[PDB]
Formats: sequence, structure tokens, C-alpha cells
Amino acid sequence: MTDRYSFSLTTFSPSGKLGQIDYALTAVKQGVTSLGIKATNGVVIATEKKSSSPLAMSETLSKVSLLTPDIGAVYSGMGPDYRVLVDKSRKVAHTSYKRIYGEYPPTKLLVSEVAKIMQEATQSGGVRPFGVSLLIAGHDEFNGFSLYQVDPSGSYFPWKATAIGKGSVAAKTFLEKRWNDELELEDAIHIALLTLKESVEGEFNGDTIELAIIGDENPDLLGYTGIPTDKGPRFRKLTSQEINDRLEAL
Amino acid sequence: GSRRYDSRTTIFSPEGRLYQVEYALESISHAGTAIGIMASDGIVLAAERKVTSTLLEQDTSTEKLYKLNDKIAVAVAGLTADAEILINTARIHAQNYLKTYNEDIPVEILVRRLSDIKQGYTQHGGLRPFGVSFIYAGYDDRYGYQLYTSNPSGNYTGWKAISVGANTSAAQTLLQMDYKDDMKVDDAIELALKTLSKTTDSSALTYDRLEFATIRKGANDGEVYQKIFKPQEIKDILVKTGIT
Amino acid sequence: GYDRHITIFSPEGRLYQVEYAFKATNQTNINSLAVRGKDCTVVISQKKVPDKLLDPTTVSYIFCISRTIGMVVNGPIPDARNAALRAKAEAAEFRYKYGYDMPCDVLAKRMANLSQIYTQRAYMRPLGVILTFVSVDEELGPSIYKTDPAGYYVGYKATATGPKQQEITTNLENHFKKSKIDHINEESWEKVVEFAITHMIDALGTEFSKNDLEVGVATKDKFFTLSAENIEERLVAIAEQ
Amino acid sequence: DRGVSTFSPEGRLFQVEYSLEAIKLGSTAIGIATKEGVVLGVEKRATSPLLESDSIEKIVEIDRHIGCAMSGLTADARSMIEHARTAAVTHNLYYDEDINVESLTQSVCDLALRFGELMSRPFGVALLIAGHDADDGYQLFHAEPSGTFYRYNAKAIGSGSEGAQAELLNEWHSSLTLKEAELLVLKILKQVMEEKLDENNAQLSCITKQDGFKIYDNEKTAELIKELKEKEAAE
Amino acid sequence: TGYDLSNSVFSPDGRNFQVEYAVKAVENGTTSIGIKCNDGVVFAVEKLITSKLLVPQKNVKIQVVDRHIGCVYSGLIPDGRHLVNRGREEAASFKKLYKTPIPIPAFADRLGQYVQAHTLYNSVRPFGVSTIFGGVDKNGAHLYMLEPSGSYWGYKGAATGKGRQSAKAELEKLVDHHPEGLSAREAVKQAAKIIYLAHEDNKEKDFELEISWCSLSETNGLHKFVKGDLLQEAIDFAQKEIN
Amino acid sequence: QFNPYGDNGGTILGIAGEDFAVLAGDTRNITDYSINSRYEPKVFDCGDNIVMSANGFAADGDALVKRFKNSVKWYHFDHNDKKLSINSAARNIQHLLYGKRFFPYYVHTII
Amino acid sequence: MDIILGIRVQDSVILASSKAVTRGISVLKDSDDKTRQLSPHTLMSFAGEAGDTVQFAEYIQANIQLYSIREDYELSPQAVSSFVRQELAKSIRSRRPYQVNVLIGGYDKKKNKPELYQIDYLGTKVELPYGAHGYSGFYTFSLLDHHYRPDMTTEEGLDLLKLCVQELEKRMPMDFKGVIVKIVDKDGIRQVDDF
Amino acid sequence: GYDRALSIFSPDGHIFQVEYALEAVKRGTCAVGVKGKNCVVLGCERRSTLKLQDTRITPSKVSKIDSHVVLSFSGLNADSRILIEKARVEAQSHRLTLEDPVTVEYLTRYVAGVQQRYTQSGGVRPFGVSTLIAGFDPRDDEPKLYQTEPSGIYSSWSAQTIGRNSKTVREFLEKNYDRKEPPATVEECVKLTVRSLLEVVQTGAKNIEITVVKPDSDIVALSSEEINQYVTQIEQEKQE
Amino acid sequence: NNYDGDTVTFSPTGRLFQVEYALEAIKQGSVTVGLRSNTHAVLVALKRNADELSSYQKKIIKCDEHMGLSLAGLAPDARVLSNYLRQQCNYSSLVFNRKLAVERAGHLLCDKAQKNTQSYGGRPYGVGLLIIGYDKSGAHLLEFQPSGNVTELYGTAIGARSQGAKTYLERTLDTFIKIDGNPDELIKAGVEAISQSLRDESLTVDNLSIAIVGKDTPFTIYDGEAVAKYI
Ligand SMILES: [Cl-]
Ligand SMILES: [Mg+2]
Repeated sequence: MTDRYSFSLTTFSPSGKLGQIDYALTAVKQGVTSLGIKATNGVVIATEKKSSSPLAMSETLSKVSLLTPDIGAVYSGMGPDYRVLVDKSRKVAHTSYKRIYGEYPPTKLLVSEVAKIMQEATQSGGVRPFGVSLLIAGHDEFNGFSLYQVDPSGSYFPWKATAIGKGSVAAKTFLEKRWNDELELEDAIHIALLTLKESVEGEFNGDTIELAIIGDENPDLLGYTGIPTDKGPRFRKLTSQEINDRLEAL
Repeated sequence: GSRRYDSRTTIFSPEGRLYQVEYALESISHAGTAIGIMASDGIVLAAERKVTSTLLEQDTSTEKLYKLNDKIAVAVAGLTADAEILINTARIHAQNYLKTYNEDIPVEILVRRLSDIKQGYTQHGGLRPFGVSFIYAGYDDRYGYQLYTSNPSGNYTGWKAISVGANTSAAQTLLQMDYKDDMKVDDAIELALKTLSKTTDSSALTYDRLEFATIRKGANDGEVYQKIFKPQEIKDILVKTGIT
Repeated sequence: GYDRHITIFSPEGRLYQVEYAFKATNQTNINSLAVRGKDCTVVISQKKVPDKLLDPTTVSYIFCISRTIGMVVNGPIPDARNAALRAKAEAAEFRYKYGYDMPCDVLAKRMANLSQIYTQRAYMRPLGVILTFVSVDEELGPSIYKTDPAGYYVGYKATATGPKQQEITTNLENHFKKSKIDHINEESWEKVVEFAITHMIDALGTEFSKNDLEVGVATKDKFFTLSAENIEERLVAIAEQ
Repeated sequence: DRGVSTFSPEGRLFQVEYSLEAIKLGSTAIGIATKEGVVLGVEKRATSPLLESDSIEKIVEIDRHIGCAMSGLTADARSMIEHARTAAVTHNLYYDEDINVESLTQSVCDLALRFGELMSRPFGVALLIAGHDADDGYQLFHAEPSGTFYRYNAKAIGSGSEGAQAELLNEWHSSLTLKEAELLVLKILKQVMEEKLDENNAQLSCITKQDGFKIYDNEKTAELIKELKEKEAAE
Repeated sequence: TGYDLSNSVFSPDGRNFQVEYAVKAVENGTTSIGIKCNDGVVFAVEKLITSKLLVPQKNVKIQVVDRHIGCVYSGLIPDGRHLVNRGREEAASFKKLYKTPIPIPAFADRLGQYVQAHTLYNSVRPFGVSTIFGGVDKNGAHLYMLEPSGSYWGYKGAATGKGRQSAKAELEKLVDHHPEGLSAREAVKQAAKIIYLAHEDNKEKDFELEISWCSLSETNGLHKFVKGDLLQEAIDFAQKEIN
Repeated sequence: QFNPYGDNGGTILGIAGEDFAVLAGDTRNITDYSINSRYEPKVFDCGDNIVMSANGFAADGDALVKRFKNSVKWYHFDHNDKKLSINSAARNIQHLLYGKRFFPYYVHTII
Repeated sequence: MDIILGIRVQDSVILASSKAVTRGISVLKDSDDKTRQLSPHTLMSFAGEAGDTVQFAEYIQANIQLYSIREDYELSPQAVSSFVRQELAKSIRSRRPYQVNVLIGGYDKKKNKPELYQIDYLGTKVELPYGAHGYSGFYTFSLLDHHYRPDMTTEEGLDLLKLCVQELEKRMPMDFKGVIVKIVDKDGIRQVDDF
Repeated sequence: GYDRALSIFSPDGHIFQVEYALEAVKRGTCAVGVKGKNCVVLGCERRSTLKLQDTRITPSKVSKIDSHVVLSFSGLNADSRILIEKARVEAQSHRLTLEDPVTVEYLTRYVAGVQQRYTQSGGVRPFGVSTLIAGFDPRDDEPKLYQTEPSGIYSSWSAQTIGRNSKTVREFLEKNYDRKEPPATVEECVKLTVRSLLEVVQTGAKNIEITVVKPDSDIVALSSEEINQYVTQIEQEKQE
Repeated sequence: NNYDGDTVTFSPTGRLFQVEYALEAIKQGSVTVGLRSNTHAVLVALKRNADELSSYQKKIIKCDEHMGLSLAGLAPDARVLSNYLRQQCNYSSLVFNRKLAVERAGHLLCDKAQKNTQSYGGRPYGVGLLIIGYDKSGAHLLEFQPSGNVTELYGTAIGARSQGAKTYLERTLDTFIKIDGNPDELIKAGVEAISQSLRDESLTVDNLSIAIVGKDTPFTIYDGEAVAKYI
């Protein structure tokens, strides 16, 4: 018995390719389109809620996830792989940072820790790479707003705006035309909805679209009052109603 | 059992070569070029970013050049994720030495240990090697300014000027042509950029597709300063040498 | 082609072992169905006892995981029982550690995460089963959550699983288009069971005796299975209408 | 590939059978047992004339009453000898006596099959273990990498083994003197050796009850070589 | 292909060919049966007399677990013994912790999970035995049959081995002709007959009959072997029926 | 607190001649001021013409004798039925006793 | 073990160490050298629990000698002292700690300066112009407070050391059988044979 | 832990992984060892395809194991560091327990034992390195020169070479080295070593390294100009 | 063919080829015979030599005062299994003050051999054993095979040409079973049985190996001049 697979399942081919990473990227390509846009006073991340069945309740399946009060994540590729990464990403934010410094990690460092986990699945014994690409939007005091992409290899890059998955090539072209360095948050949400309509085929409304922002602090979402320094989470998931309001003036 | 699926990463070919090491080097040869040039009064590190997109955040980015401690920096060529594993190990090894001896780590010692880790992955454990080549640029009070390189085989060597990654053959010929021993930092800066400008696969070399760093004794009296160049500072140095 | 033997990616980004585990799901040739009432959640499944020498009382693909949670499996019985025993242990441990009964959706997630590990780790094979968890959750109310070998899971208004799953699915879809609501607007669980059986009869096109069906019902604070006579009483009610 | 501890269709362990082929490539080693002592002799076989032949250590002491000669991948024998020496000394510590030659051989042979997926492969070396004890007297054992050992009156191992064994068959009798046995090892070694036999490329040793295990000098062996040549020319 | 070379590998069908190959080893083995009765269970087995040199009555194949459970199997005999040894450990720890002797359905799952565990990894081989077992507990009599896959069900009658189809047919008649139930002493006699009838599929070598039983009335709920006068009475009954 | 040792009393005596040797011991076994047995032997034939006694704490004495008897058995197995000499037996017993140097056998042993 | 002293002067470090090894009511030896050369320009004296002292000194000596071979370079006295301190700092929270106090006298060839480090068994390091371990300090520190000057020569340092030994021989209860004196300077380590 | 038996026997009785490790040694730069009457000299090739090198800081081919023993090698450079490190540790460990520095035979035997252990241990490949270990035993004036190889066999040599084109330089040494009369002086021994390398090297500029070891921990490395004088002298005598 | 790489793999017909190849090693081994009466049990073993200069490989091993076996196949594997038996016999004595039953001895060997046939990495034992013993239920003879299968018998034989001796014992069954209170006559029957497996070679003084255990007879082995009586 016992895990006898103590050897790497990802190796270099004669051409210098790491096969399993390339194939994991191919799995990401098949996945549903998701995107992220960075504004001056915020960040938006969005994706389509591909429903497996109309009997299925798509509210229960959350593609956009809170990692910390000021950091959110979205993906393209294999959903189960994403779910466990979010679990590990949330835990590592506490174990390797908050339990040491008494505060939540900045975006770049949490991203770094997630990347480390995805890199180890590329080199450790008896495991395949993760079949997902993550887009992580976040805010912290000293770096401000930021947006990062994380690939199956464990590589990560900062972006002003980008898209991943099914129609990423067309979506990235669309974002290049519309993006400027003076964009307000509302303008970035508007562009995100425009960009996402291109890749979506069926219904396009608040129930088929999942969208969240990293913006101003939300004292109403904190859950308590009495500590002036604690002003609430910057991560907010837009409601089904809030999306439909912006679709009328589209 | 599981024997069926084992690639056997740590074996010899009939010719006496390590398959995985050779293939890891083939991987590195497609990565963005990184150049190191050592002058008498400092060291230059230059590196070309891999095909940049216009919407990539350039100012708050780190792909090629990493800081190990206050006196030592590295230029990366290969898998970034792999490099970051090794960098955090190197950063820790430097602080262990400082904690033990109350002295900053000698450059060669740090390089040797990092290279010994890579060696281990080629001889035992059955795992794939790290697909990374480093250029180490650093200073200590024994040997002064030093340039090293290490590769997936775990073999390291010292250099006056060296390139890793893509087009090293062409880059090494150009460095071998124009380099001389009495060279200054400002001259080495110009050489590093001119070399990348000719060996680049891009149409024209611009500020947004470069990372740059110097290690001078240009601070105040007998002390070393690390300067990781900002985007605007790369833009200015590129105009000053007459490339753009 | 060893990329089809273990759980690693193929050139086109696929896990063939996971896909083949999905095909093992229908090896038993049984169809299951789940629907929600106002106060309850009902699950029904076909019961086929081919051998005359079998003790029919021991032939079952419905499991009582905890007092509140019930689970039906589509797939071979060894893997079904493997999953059942684990779910029972997980639900019990949850109660001990956190001081309250494990919710249906949380157990579904936990089992899904376990299923995900088998798709990523090489030495463990996936289980060739689809787990449908049902309860009346104290926060979310009537709940149906379903897990598969890929590690995917989601909540459902209603659902069906098996060889003729698609026929049952569309039958239920067309009802919820008509009723304009997320559930079976019915007071007693007895009539929700009658609804479940009736719509399975319409979708599959077969008639059922008392020994051809297997029924599980989730109410507030308990999940229970129906005996042959409880089902027979239910079949009589449908026939007389 | 295939498992290390796999059986062939004929009912033999592949790796054990392959290690036996490695031993056939090794240099010749001969042992002869008499009532006056046991003699051990080996072919040194220097790969080049620049190699200092006296550093070739293919006959080895285990204890004062037990000697050992080797043939095959001789590097593999180091850990076997180390184990044998420890086993012999350890037994003397626990029981205040010399250890039986058979018991020592058995202890060495227990290492042989401790391989698989313990060490990664069988030993690529065969051993001739010669010794004396009070119970069974002068003894010679052949210890293989299969874990098996046979006692022998006389035995040859290595490249010229089958040719030398046939010669030992005819020449051995139960009334051989030690001097006769010394010459017989030299005689048979000279027959199977590639290069011409002398004191520098061949080594003799013996074990007697009185003097224990002794490796002969190059001066002593040279006289026995000269004595051998004269006796063959004399008829 | 190559899907049958390694255990725990799904074929494109959704099948584990290695487990199906273990079933072939079971089909190759001698016949064994189990009969559920009014207040207990009866087990019987075919023992092939390879030679005159075999000591009669001294190569016992039926095994006891705890004091109330009987186990018999067909296929690779050593694999069956390994499974019973585990069963005994499982039953011992149950009694240790919970005081009461292990219930039969509880015991059935302990074997089932253990056998199923040997289809989850390529580092282990599936069991080469189908195991018929059962006994008497607080809820009454139970008979079970467990297969290489880990699959088990409750049974009114069970059979496995080379003469399984012959025995199954004969078992099906007993279920039909006795709906109200079969007695313990009757089931011993029927068990003998069914082994003798199932021996027609293995008739080169003559055989030795071996029967055991648990019964609430006859054996007081404990597992015992059928021997002496009661055994010879069952043999004579079986001899009379074949002629 | 639990005391793992006890004193079972008695006394033993060994004398050696030219071609013989005796090992004597009384048959009484005691704890405190009570008699446990009037006939409980503590001088044993261990095989190979070796007699042994371990007097003091009887539990430790019985354990040691039992271990030495077993040591003799395995000496035969591992060394071709060779007779265990009295000097070899003595050295073997030293290792048995010293093996528990930091949790001793509370016995005075004679062979 | 008992008396170990150290004096740093202008151009050298002087270490004095007692020769007596006592156990019970018997002086077993009267010529014991309580020091090891760690490197050509670094000397360590030691005193404390029997066995521990030598075992620790030799263990440190082996490690420093290993470093010297590996890098083909002598470690600075500051670097050696920090290594030693860390070893004692680990030791104190071990199952059985090294009960050893040390003085590390060295000449830094890069700075061209003598250096004296005092480290106790807890891992308490201090650089000093003069140092001592055990009861010796209770006499020598006050004496050196008075007579020591920073710009003294090696010969002046030896007379200053003679003044300490005389005071200890007068007021210490135990006979420590005189001292072995060693000098550490730019030219390395040498022993004063007539003291 | 990774357990795979990488070094195993083949039908013909060969351990291919050990034999392929010898091929890595054959690829490596040439190294030569010649022992005289009162000295040993270790010569080493350095390939000249590498210009713009920094010879101050580049790892030297000959390594000191202790103050009285040296180790040169041929084969994989990264592998050699691991053997050298282990050997250096064992050298200090021997001084610590035996209160005496290692003999050259003992140090060789240790290194050879390490190499052997990697030929029958699970999860590891053999060292792609052969070594020449040279020096003088403590309080002894008899020169010692030993060789090791991946298999684990070791032996003493009057003179020996390893690495690429080693069979050419071994041919040279076999006729030019006299057993009855070895190089009487340091100059004679160094010259014979340089001569032997000049059969293979290319140019006698910054391609040859020479290290001389003498009794009582007297080891010194020759500079470029010092070596170049031997090269200039040999070539002038050759033209005859 | 494709299903004989390791012991963890079944063939399409349900066979374990590695176990069958281990079984083949026994057939290559030298012949040995076992037989018993009601009072005594006897092992007779034909020993094999490498050549005339070599010794004859010892086939019979003692496990306890009342039990022992003969081997056929890989001798080191017999040493491992006999050592395990020695420990189990000894455990029974030290802990329970009880001589280990010959039946339990077999059960333990079966279970030890089985574990090697179901796990990756390991291999089956390459040896067959004939265990004799006298316990509380009289004389016993067992036949061990490395598949795990253990069988209690009146008489049997294993090794090369063992079918000759096995046929003889099958004929002689009624005669030798009633040789009670007569060691020499039971051995004679065993020596005559092993003679039916001889070809070209005959039983010599240093070739034959006999062992016996019984009611008032500890397990003892006879070699050399002690077996000259029975030639
Ligand atoms: Cl989880
Ligand atoms: Mg202090």
C-alpha cells in the first residue's frame, strides 16, 4: 500500500516543454471567460455563470470568492481545482501572515503564496498541475489597488486589465481600446459588462453574470461598530439587482 | 505498481549526459535574455522582459531581477515560479550566515549552496530539476565585485561579463568584442543595453520591455548601494545612450 | 498512452480516468430523482433485485448519513458504501468539533473536495459514484446537493441521475416552467412523494410495484426511508386519482 | 522496465542470475583445503603497468582464524567484509570465543538477499571464505550473491573457474600437505591467467591453527613459483 | 489499451478489469454454499480429495469468526484466510469497545470496506475469493456473500465456485417450495445434497463433504461443525437423492 | 508510589571440585514475614551441563533464567548444535544483566 | 579547571590559564593546557564542568578548521566568537547543556587590531579590554581597572598579568599550580615558556 | 522517499548506470597525477572555449581536503563538490577521534566507499566522477597517489591520468615513466607532468594548471608565468 | 506474458504467474520425502552437491524439540521461513508454556507466504517445505507451498521426480501407517520411497539425509555414518 508515487509526473521533454503545464493551460483555454479591470479608485473582476443544468441553483456555486476582506479571486478552467485553491489560499493568508503580523497580507504576497502552491503541484511527487488560471484583485494601504493573474506553472503577472479562458484573445483586444489611466470605478464596471457580453452567448443578466469589486470601505458590511480604525471590507460582490440596473444604461 | 509511470529523471544517457538537465537548458534558451557585466567600480544587470503586453502593469512588476540581500542580486532566466522557490531559499541562507557569524555572507558561499541544491535534484529524489539559470551579481570585502552563473546541473562559474537565456551565443560574441578590464560602470551600462538591442527578437528595444539594475560603490564612502531602476529611469538611460 | 491510466492531463487538457469514472456511475442501470417540498425534501430511486436468492431488504442505494442528512448513490455498491462510511464519519466529527449538525451543502462540499484530491493525486483512483445529498437545513430550508467524480458540486431545485436522467430532467424542467416556482407547493411530504413517483412514471414510461421503488424522505430534524408497505400505500393513492 | 525482485519463468531471480555473469568477468580466485591448513590464492590483474600492484587487495583478513578471497565487482565486497569483521568480533564479545567458520559465512550470506524495492541490487561479487575452528577443523566456503553457500574441499571462482575446477577435480586428494596445496594453487593459476604468472600479479595466503591467517610476502611467493617451475621440468 | 495491466484503473467502459480477473480465480475454485434457515444459517463446502494420502477430516476449510460467525470461501485459499484474520481483528475491536459481539451486518461492512480498499490502489492486488458468511445476532439470522470488488448483499441462499450455477438452481427451488421457512436440521441435509449435486461439475476427483451451522435453537446461537452421526445422516440423505 | 522491586529471600551456594561442581539453594520463598512456599525451586538445569540460580527478587530471577535458557536454545540453532562452554555462558549472562544496567535485575546470580 | 584570564593590549591579546586539574582531594595533574588553537590567529581558553570543557573546545576547533579548509580563508575573531556564542546559546536549552565558559583571544588581520571576547555557558558575549571567568574576576577586574592602560605594549601586558597571578596566588583558597601564558598577535600564536 | 533501483544488473552482467557514469568521466577535462621521489604533482586541463572568464573566483580544479592531502577530478563538476565536501568533513572527524590526520589511503578508501554506496542505493544515481587523491601521510616522506572511480574501486598508482584523451596521455606515461628511477626532483616531476598534458591540451597558455604537493603540508599552486616557462623549455628541446 | 511482471497482477484467466514461477523453483530442487505412522513421523531428503569437491546441501532444519522441516527450492527462503517457525514455536513456549501445534505452525506459514503475493515490491517465497512434528494430537506431516497452500498428509514428496515417491507412498499407505513403535522400519519405508525418484545416482553415505520425531523421540537429524545402516 502507501503512496508509491514519490517521483515527478511533470518532466521536461526533449524540446524543453513541460508537457503537463502546457496541457493544464489547454484546459484553461477550454474554460469559461473571466476578466479583470483596474480603475483609479477600484478594481472589478467578472465572469459568466455557466449553469450545468437549469434545475441547478447557480447562486450556490460561487465562481468569484472572497480571500481576505480586501482581496477577491475569480478563475477560468477546472472548478474543483479552483475551490480547493481558494480553501488553501484563505488558510495560508492566516497561517503564514495574519497569525504573525496581526493584519491581512498585501495582494502581491498572498498571490505569491498561491503561486507557490501551484508551483509545487508542478514539481512534487505523484501530482498533476492545477488546471486553472486565477485572476486576483485586491487593495492594501501601501500598494493601493492591484490586479494579478496566476497560471498553472505558478507564474504571476500584474495587469492594468486582462481576460482569461474561452474568448480571452478577443476580450483583451477590446480592453486595450477602452482602457485608460483616468478610469473611475463605475466606468470600469461598464466596460467589464461590455467586454463580457461579447463572450457570453445565451442569456445576459444579473442571474447569469457574477461580478465583484474591490473599492471603498464598506462599514455597513463589517458587522460591528466601535473601533474607528476598522472601517470594513473593500471586497463587495454585486447583487443580481445591482447588475441589472447598469444593464439598462448600457 | 507505480514503476510503470516513472520517468526516471535522475539517470545517465548512454553518452553520459543527464537527460532532464539537458532538456531544462533547452527550456532556458527560449527565455528572455539576461546580461551581467562586471566593471572595476561596479556591476550592471540587464534583462529583457518576455513579450510584453501594453496592459501589463510595468512599474509594480518583478520578473527578472531579484534582491537576495543588500549586497547581492540575481538575474533570472527560465521558469519564474521555480526561481522564486530558490530565491526564498537563498534569502534565508544569507540570513542564517549573518545570524551565525555576524557578517554578511560571501557571494561564492551563497552561490555554492544554491548550486548544491540544484545538484541534488539531478542525483537523487526522482524529481524534475529546476528550470532556472541565475546570474549572481554581488559584493563582499574578500573578492570585491563578483559575477557568477548557475544552471540546472548545479554547476557554477565566475565571469567578467556573461549572458543567459535566449541568444547567448550571439550575445557572448558581442560582449567578448567590446569588453575590456579597465571599464567603468557607465560604460558597462551602455554595453549591456547595446548588446540587448542587437540580440533582441523584438523590432526595437524600449523602456517597457526592460529590467535594469546596478551595484555601485556610488554611495557615500566605502559602502555598496543596490539600484533597481524605475521605468522612468530606464527611459532616461535609454535616451542618454542614444538607442531611442 | 499512460496519461489515460492515471489522473494526469492529456494533450487536450482532459482527465480520462475521471471521465471513465463517470461511466462507472451507470453500471448499476438505476435511475434516481430528488425534489423539494415546502417542509420536506424527497428522494426516490429504482430498486432492481434480479436474483431470486437475494434478501431484498439488504439491497439498497439510499443511506442515512446523519439524523438530518440522507444520501442516495448512483454507481457500484462497493464505492457507494465507501463514500457512505466516510460521509458518516465526517458528519459525526463535524458535530463533535463545531458543536452543531453538519449542513447538507457543507458535507457535499467536503465530499467533493475529497473527490477532487483523487483527480489530482495519482495513487488514489476516483470513486465511480454520484452522491446526491438531501436534507431540510435549519438555515437554508429544503436542500438538494450533488457530487460527482470530478469533484464538482452544486445545489438543485430538483435533480435526477442515471441512464435515463435527461428524460427525467426535462420532465421536471417543464413542470417548473409551468408552476413558476422553485419547489413543489405542497403541505404534506406524503403528496410530495406521490409527485416524485408520478413524474418518474411519466418520464421513464414504466409502471412500479411496491418492490420496484426505494424512497427516502427528509423532514425537519430527521431523515428516514420508507418501507415496502409505506410505498404501497403511496402507490394506491396515485392509482386512485 | 521491471521489478528488481522478479522471478523468471524457469524459477530464478533475474537480478541474482545477472550478478553471477558479473562474477564470471572477475579475476580468478582459488582455494584449497587440507588437514594441515587452507590455502587461498588470487589473480591480481592490473589494468595498466603504471598501477602499483601491491595496492590491489583481493585477499582479506576477517579474524585471526578466518580469511577471505574475492572475485567480481570487488568494490561491493567492502561492506560484506566490514559486516563479517564486526560479526566475528561481536560474537567474541558476547561469547568469549572464536566464531565458527560456518556461522560467519551464514551471517555474510544473510546480507545477500536483503535487496529490493534494504539495498537496491544484489552484490556483484563472490567470496571464498577459508578458516579453522575446534569443531569442524579446516574449512573452505563459497559464498554467492544468491544467499547460498557450499563447503568445498577445493574451489575456483572467476573468469578461469570452469577450467580450473576441472583441474582441481583430478589433483585434489584427502592426504594433501600444505606445501603441495600451495604449489597446486600456483600451478592452476598460471594455467588460467592471461599474463605470465609472477610474484607481482598473483598473491598467496593461508590459514593454519597455529599461526592463524597470513598473507604471503612477494619474496616468499617468488620462491614457491621457482620451486614449482623446477618440479614440473623434473619429469 | 493496457487498462487491465494495473489495479484501480478504469477502462473506457467504467470497469476495473483486474477485479474481473480475480473473479476468474474464484470461478476456478471448489464449490461452497450458504443456506439461511428459520433461526440461523448453514454452511457447506466441497473438498477435492487429490490423493489417498490426504488425511480425512484434517484439512478444515470453514473458519469461525468470534464465536457466532462462520466463514467459507471459494478461490485462492490463502486470500480467504487473510480476509478471515482481518475479520477476527475487526470483530475483536468491536467487542472491545462496544462490549456486545459484532452484529452480522456490521461485520459484513467491515469485510466489504477492507476488500473494496484493495481495489483503490495499484500497489495491491484484489482478493481472489468470494466469501460466503453469516451467523446469529440480536436481530436474528443473517447470510451474506462478498465478492472481489467489495460488493456484498444479504441472501436467502448463496453459492460460489465451479458449481455455482448448479447450486444456485437447486437453492432457488428451496426458496420457492418453502416460503414459510426451512428448519436448521433440514438445511444441513439440503446443504449436503446441493454439494453432492454441485459435485457433478467437478467429478474427476472424488470429494469430502464438510458442513457447519449456527442456529438459535440447535447450537444455542454459536458456530459449530457438523460431525459424527449428524454428518453421516446428512451424507446418507445426499447419497439417496443422487440415485 | 509503586515500587517495582521485592525481596523473596532465600540463599544459594556454589562449590567447585576437581571433576565436579555443586549448586545448592534452599526451597523457601517469602515476602516480608510471610511464607509463600516451602518448596519453590530456584536452581535450574539450563542444558549443556550448566546449572544456574538467580537469587533475590524472584520475578527478576525467573525472567533472567528464562532468558538464559532461551539464549542456550538459540546458540544451538545458530551455531550447529555446538555445546555452550561455561565461560561462554558467563559472558552471555553479563550482557543479559548489563542490558538492564539502568533498571537492574535485583538478583545475585551463580552458575 | 578554574582560572582563565585575558588581556587585550595595543598590538596583541594575552591569555593566561591555570595548570591544575583537581578531582576530589587530589591534584591529578599540574601541567594542563586549558586552550585550543581554533585558527592561526584565534585562540580559545576554556573552564567549567569536567569532560564538557575539552569536548566543547575540540568540537568548536573541528568546525573552524573545517571552515578554513572549505573557503581557504581564516574567519575573523568577531565571526568565530559569534559562532561560539550561538553554539552555547543552543546548548543552554538542550537536554544536557555544555557547562563551559570561554575566552576567545584573536588578532583581526583585516583591521590590524587585537580582540578579546568573553562568553559564558549561557551564551553571553561581550568584547572587553580585559576579561576573566569564575572567581578570578572578583580580584583581577578591580586590579586591572586601576593598572590597565589601552596603549600598553605586550611586555607591559605581561607585567600587568604577573600582577594578577601574584594577587590570585596570595588570596585564592585553592592551589592552581601557576599558569600557561599565550600571546596572540599579527605573527600568530606563541607560548611563553618561563612564567 | 524515492526508492527506485536505478543502478541494476543487465543480462550480460553489467551495471549500465555505473558504466554510463564512466562515460561522463571520459567527457570531462583531462587530469593527470605523477609522483616523484620526494613529491607528487597534479596536472589539470582547462578547456579554452571559455574566454571572458574570471580566474580569481572560478572554482579551481585541484581541491585541498586537508593541509596534507589534495583531490583533483574528471567528470561532472557539480558531483565533485559533494565528494570533496564529504571528504573534508571526514578529514576533520578523523583528527577529532583518532588525534591524527588521515592517511592518503584512508581518505581514498572513504571517498571510494561513498562512490560505491551510490551504486547500490535506491533512488540515487552513481557519481559521474573519477578522482586522483594525492599527498603524504603524517610524519612520512613516501609519496602517495591514488585513483577512484564511480564503481567504487580504488588503487595506488606510480603515475596515472583520467578524463578525455586520457588513453593518449597514459600511453605517454607508460613509456616515459621509469619505476626503478622516478623523477628525482620537483622540477623533473613537474616537467614530465606538463610534457604529458602537452600531448593532449592544445596551447600551454591558460589551459594547464599545476599543483605541487611536498611532505609536511607543503602545497603550492603554480602561476601562469611559472607554468609557461616549462612550456617554453619543452618546445625548444622538441625542435631537434 | 504481459501479466507476469509482478505478483500484484492477475492474468485474464485469473492466474498469478509470479507465484507459479516460484512454484517452478521447487520442481528444480532436489527430491525430499515425508511420511508418518501413528507413533512417529519421518523426513527423508536427497541432498545435492555442486561437484565432487563440494559438500552436499543440507535439506533438513530443526524448529523445536518436537518439530522440524525439510526444504526444496531456494535455501535462503527456507532459512527465513524456518527462522520464523522457530520464533513462533518459541513464543508459544515462553508466553503460554505450550508446545506449538503442528496445525497452527502450518496456518502461520500460510499467512506469512500470502502477504508476499498481494503487495507491490515484494516477491513470493521460492521454496516448498515438508513439516513433521509430534504434538498433543499425535504425529503430523504437512506440505507447504509458497502460494500459501498448506496441506496435512499421511505421506508426500516434493522436488524433482517427486511423482515416483508419491505414487509408491500412495500404494504403501496401508502398510507404513501401521508401523507403530518401530522407528527403523518406518525409516526403511521412507528410504525405499525416495529410491523410486532416483535416476542413474544411488543413495550413498554422504548423500542421504534422514530425520525423525515421535512419542518418546525428540526431533533429531541423521547424516554421514549414522545413515549407513539404511543403505
Ligand atoms: Cl475539505
Ligand atoms: Mg559573561
